[PDB]
Amino acid sequence: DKLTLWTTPDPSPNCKIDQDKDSKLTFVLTKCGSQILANMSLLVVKGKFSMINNKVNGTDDYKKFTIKLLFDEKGVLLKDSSLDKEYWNYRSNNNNVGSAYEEAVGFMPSTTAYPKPPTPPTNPTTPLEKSQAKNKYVSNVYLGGQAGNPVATTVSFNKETGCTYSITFDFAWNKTYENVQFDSSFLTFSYIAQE
Amino acid sequence: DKLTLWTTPDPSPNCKIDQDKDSKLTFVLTKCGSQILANMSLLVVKGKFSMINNKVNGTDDYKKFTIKLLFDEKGVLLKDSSLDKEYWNYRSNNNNVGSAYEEAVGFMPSTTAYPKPPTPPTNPTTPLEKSQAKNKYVSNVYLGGQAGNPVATTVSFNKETGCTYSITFDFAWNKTYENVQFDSSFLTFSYIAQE
Amino acid sequence: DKLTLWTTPDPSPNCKIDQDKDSKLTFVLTKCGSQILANMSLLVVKGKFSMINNKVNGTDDYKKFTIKLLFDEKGVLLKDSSLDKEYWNYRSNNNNVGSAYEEAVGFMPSTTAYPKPPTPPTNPTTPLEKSQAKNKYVSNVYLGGQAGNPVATTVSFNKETGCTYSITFDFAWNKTYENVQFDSSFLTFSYIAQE
Repeated sequence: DKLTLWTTPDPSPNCKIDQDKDSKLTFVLTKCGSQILANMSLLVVKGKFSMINNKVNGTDDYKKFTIKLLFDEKGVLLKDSSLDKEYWNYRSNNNNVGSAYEEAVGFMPSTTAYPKPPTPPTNPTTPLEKSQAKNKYVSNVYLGGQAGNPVATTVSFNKETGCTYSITFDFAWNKTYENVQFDSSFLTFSYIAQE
Repeated sequence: DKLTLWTTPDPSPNCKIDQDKDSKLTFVLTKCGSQILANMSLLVVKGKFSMINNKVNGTDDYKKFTIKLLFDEKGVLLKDSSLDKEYWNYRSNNNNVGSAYEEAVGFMPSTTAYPKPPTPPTNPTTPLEKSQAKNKYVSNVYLGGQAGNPVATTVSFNKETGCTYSITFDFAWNKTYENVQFDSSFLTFSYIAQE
Repeated sequence: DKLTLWTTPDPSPNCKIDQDKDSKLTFVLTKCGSQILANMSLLVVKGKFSMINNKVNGTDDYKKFTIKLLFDEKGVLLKDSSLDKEYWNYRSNNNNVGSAYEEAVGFMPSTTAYPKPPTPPTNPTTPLEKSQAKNKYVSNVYLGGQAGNPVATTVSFNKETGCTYSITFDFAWNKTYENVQFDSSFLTFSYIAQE
């Protein structure tokens, strides 16, 4: 088989935030049985977040954006994802000139560990019987790889509607950045796999 | 064998902070030879930390709590842990209707890498010859999965006295939370295994 | 083979920041195919950062330092690294009284994922076509394992000149520490491997 499903190395951009080939997403999933081991970088090369300036454009919509990975019931990427299908496959093996095939359910984030979330009660004083938060990793990345340029990053599992599985990346910051390209330090986490 | 030792999926709560079935701890250990790969979520469903309000209860004891995993010399959970033994076993395999057995030493945190810590010198100006900190991962979780609701989380290895190995989770915050359920984003780290 | 390449357990110090045996670096690499799984602790036992006091020594050079791992084209440590070669090998196996040998290319950080970085344009307004940040994990450690004692830590891949591969650890803080030994909580991340 192959145990690593990733963003094939091409010099080309492969991702759309607002416009086609906005961005070059690096994303690597390596399977350790029950946990998938994730690593991700993001470079946005044109559009609103290549060179950010919030002194100029300070409205909320210029300080957050989202990226969506959307899979079918067999773990194949759907057209409507942010990531272009052509740049997403397993690593080498008998998948070198076997080219873009799939099944990949063992790389999907468990619908048991990460279910469709319930509807939060009417009263927020009322405590939950089951978790709204448990499908989110909330961490940071650093633009330019500089400690001074944080971007709050929320990875969320199986919360999108297009699909059967989903990995969603929601970035957002408060710092009023002045001329700073969105070019991220990498983020590493792990998640519970389906089978 | 099985390589993943975890909190069996049950809708039921499985953990005690102050009272029996206070809390529903999700905790997954996946073994990659020398490193154990950990993932953890926490939902507290009744007690002091289901709905936190520190405008009402502002004393130090309402802004910190602890969870303890305690193992014997073979890597079996002891009764006195926060986590209920009945909800802790390997993942499926020949352990589906083989039910709660164990040995699990390869999932234990190394007593060589994480020893009983020495006694810190009389003078704190005096520098150490061996580490007090090296058995702690110190990170955060996010209540509601919201960047604005951090909780400082200190995972500590083999520091408890009941036992032969130990994984301890010490949560604590300064934010004066007003009506906020302790429902955590997940935390991922790795640790050095025994054998 | 062996899948874990690490800092052999010895009570002795094994690392040089400014002077020989300054420091006792714990560092463990465990290979999961395409990703290397890293874990690191640091104790500095003499020199400037055993007992830090920035009320006394407040200049920039007393609030940052660096550690370098430098490998040849086969993944062998070079003399000039911060880490002493004698304390760095695979874990047991047929490498117990086979002693210090190597090849270890599969533990090296990919020169495809982590290349020699390009030269940042003349104008910083000009947006990049390829990433300057993508070879850095930027995170923290906690001196004494205390949430109140952060140290910003930047792990950087293949940026040094002595060598063919490199893992570099750049620590730095703003807090004016008063009498606090540099004794770190551990840091865990993963990185993309070569082959």
